[PDB]
Amino acid sequence: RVQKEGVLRVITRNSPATYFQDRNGETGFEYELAKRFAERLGVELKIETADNLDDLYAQLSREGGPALAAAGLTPGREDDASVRYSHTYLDVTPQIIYRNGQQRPTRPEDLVGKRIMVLKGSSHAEQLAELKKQYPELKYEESDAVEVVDLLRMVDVGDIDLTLVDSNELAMNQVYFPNVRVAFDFGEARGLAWALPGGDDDSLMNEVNAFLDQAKKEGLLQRLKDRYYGHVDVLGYVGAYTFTQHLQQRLPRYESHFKQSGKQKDTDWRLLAAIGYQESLWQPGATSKTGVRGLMMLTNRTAQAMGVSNRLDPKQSIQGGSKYFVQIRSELPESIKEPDRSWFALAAYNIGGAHLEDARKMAEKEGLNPNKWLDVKKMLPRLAQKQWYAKTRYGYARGGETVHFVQNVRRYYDILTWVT
Repeated sequence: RVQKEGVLRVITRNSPATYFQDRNGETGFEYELAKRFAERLGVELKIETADNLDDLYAQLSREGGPALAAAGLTPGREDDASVRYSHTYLDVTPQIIYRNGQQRPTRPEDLVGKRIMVLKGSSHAEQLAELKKQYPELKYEESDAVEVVDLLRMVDVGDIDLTLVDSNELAMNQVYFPNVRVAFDFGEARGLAWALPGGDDDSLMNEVNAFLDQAKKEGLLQRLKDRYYGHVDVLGYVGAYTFTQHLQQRLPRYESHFKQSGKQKDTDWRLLAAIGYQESLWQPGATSKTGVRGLMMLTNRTAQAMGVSNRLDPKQSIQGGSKYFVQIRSELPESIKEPDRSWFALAAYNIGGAHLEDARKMAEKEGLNPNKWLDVKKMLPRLAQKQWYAKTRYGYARGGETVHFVQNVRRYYDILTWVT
């Protein structure tokens, strides 16, 4: 149904480990992997999102359902003839997670008597079900309305005692949940794999395993792993002493560019400089595994849109990035007034106008003022909680990092203004 039709249907979940929207559009480990596969087949990729894992598999099991599921799945139900799995493309280990400073369980038996929650329909729920056969007084909860990020949050704040998640999910999310710790590894290391329908037409799964084998030997899987695991997102605030050191050493080299851009766009050059600092620490050669480059950290698409032929040129980067900011600011709803308007533009610069509008709609529904940054800033963190983001048009986003981004830039801006 793919080439003769031209379209590969892939079902996944909306989560930071698989598939989500950022300011540049669709992104995520599974998205990119599936995107590369689609290209290899020379067809168009179309992502479908399941509301939950039972739903994902149920769609995959339907006659005429999606071609495959790319969703951080573990091979399970080895008799469920309705579903077959590919070769593995990422090794993970399931881990019991607890809150730092609380009592650490060390053996499966220690899970008895604790509040545990896992995703409904997950292989981790099945691990607990199996364990419950050996220890019938084991109790655990499963939900369709939470994602792994929510489970880690619940441990972090103590709403639950424990959860059980794959090591890759912890690796990606650990920095955002300072209190959570691995209690112990629960199960042997296993490979993640794509799921395809049963179970007669071997054609697609031949393609899939050939693709995955090549992706490995060719290093794509490693580069995907590096890009999505270990990255910082938004640089943390550097503090007074480091900022002055760069004020001293770096800013004078680019100061004339910021001012000229400020003049041409009739905007405060120090706000432009503050963005540049948050993005690259004023390093015109800065690069990322995420595809951004240069002083203002532009994508190729945005660079091309802004008339930038060389993202590594400080003057072009500053001019293009500044034009992009002012354009975003100019395009905001007229009801948002300065100075809030500039703060919203900073938010959109980082998270994209789509997620920001979701946050404004959520603020309005909450009874808050969608034209006040102080109010909308309170909504952004909710975009990382499935109960809230599943209700939005564009779904999941690490909204709290956008809050940090804006706060950092405003602090640098304030300091630059003071040192004049």
